Amino acid sequence: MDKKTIYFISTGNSARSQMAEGWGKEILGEGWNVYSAGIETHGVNPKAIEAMKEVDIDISNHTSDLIDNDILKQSDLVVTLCSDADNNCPILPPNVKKEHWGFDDPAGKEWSEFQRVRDEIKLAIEKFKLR
Ligand SMILES: [K+]
Repeated sequence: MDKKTIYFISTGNSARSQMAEGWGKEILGEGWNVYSAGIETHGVNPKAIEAMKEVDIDISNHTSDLIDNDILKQSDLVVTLCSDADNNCPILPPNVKKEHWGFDDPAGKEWSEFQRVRDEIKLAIEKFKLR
């Protein structure tokens, strides 16, 4: 069986979706291709990079990207991480499944908020893998 595709979408492909891609690559790497995008691109949040560094994952090489139609069409699962993404997610192909795993926006907050969200995302992806 060929690897499946999971697409994490958020508001600015800066924190939540970047950490989800980071965790996804490691946790789901054997059976999935992992991508992330945002309704807008704010670049990779510095605190999100620091947060992943604490768990020995480098996401400073990630890119902040807008939603790509080609990736959507080939996605097995699209996961929206916030209301903005969920409400503004472009129309998906009829056969593509979509789920909303909401996480708080750590933007403008202390280091600790990124640590908290980082780990809530980790748990969600770990559970997903064991479905
Ligand atoms: K990306």
